[PDB]
Amino acid sequence: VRLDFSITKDPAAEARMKVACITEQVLTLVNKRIGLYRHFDETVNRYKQSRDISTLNSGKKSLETEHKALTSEIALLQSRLKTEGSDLCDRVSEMQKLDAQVKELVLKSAVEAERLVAGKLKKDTYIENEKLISGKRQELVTKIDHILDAL
Amino acid sequence: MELEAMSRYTSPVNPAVFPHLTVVLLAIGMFFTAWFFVYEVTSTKYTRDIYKELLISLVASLFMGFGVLFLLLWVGIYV
Amino acid sequence: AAMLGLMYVYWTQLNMFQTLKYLAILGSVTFLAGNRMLAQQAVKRTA
Amino acid sequence: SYEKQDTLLKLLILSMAAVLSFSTRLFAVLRFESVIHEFDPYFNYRTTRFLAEEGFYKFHNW
Amino acid sequence: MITDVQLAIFANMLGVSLFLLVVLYHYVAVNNPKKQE
Repeated sequence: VRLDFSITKDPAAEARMKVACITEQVLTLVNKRIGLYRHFDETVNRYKQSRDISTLNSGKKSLETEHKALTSEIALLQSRLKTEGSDLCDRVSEMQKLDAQVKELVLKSAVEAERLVAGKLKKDTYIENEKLISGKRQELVTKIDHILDAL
Repeated sequence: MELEAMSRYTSPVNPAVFPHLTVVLLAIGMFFTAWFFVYEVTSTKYTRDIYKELLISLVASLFMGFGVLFLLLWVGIYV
Repeated sequence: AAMLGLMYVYWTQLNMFQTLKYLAILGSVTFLAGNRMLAQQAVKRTA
Repeated sequence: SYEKQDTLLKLLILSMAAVLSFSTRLFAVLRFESVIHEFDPYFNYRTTRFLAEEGFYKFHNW
Repeated sequence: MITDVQLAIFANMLGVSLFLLVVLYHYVAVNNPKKQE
C-alpha cells in the first residue's frame, strides 16, 4: 500500500483527497467545539452546585480562547478549501454562522443560570427559558449536522 | 535415575480445553483483521499512521497464530 | 537490449524455467528504470 | 465514517460467501472418505502424482 | 466428527444470514447521499 506505480499525477484527485482530509480535521474540531460546549454546560452544572462564579468565568474564558482558536483554524483551513474551489467552504461559513448563534444561546444559558443562582431568575421562568434555549440549540445542532452531511 | 522412582508429565492444557481457546482466539483475530483491512482500505496518504497499522497487525497476528495452533490440536494434527 | 538479447540465448541454449528465472530480474530492473524515465519525460512534456 | 461501514459490509458479505462456497461442497467427505470419486478423476490423479514425482520435462515427454 | 446434518444446518443458516445481509446492504446503499450526488 505504501508503494505507488504512478507516472502522471491528477491534481484534481489530490485536491479531492486533501479536501477530504481537511474536512475530517474540521469535523473533529467541530466535534471538539460541541465537546467544549459540553464542558461548559458541565461547568454550569458545577456552578449551580457550587455557586462559585470563578469556575464559570474561567470556563467562559477558556471557551472564548480554545473555541476561538478552533474557529480561527477552521477559517484558515476554509481558506485552503476556498483555494481548492470547494463548494464546502461557504457551508462551513454557514455552520460557523449557526454556531455563533449557538454560542450566544450558550452565553444566554450561562447568564440565566447566573441569575437563577443569584435569585435574579425564578425557577418556573428559568425552566421555560432553558427549554426554549436548549430547544433552539438542538434545532441549530440538527441544522449543523445536516450541513456537515452536506460537506 | 531408574524407572519407578521418577515422575511423569502431561500438557497442562488439558484435553477438554482446546475447543474453547480456538474459538476465542480466532474470534479475536477475525475482529482485529476486519479492523485492519477496513482501516487500510478507508484511510489514505494523508490519514494513515504507521504505528496504528503495526499495532493492529501485530495483535491480529498474535491471536490468529495461536488460534490456528489450538485449532490444529483440536483437529488432532498434533504438531 | 539485454531483454531482447536473452531471446537468442533461450533459442540457442536455455530452457524455459531458466529463461524466466533471468527474465523476471531483467524485466523488473527494466520496468523500474522505464517507469522513472517515463515519469521524467512526462513532466518534461507537460511543462 | 460511511466509507468504513460500506467497506466493512462488503468485506463481511464476501467472506461469508467464500466460506459458504467452500463449506457446502464437503458433504461427500463427511459422509464417506477423503477419496477420489467417479471413473475419470482417477486418470487425472495418476497423471498428477506422476507430474508431482517425475518433474515437468518427464511428464511432457511421457 | 461433524455429521452431514450439522453441516446442512450450518449451511442453511449461512445462506439465510447472507441473503438477509445483502438485503441490508441495498438499504445502506440507497440511503447514501454520496451515491446520488
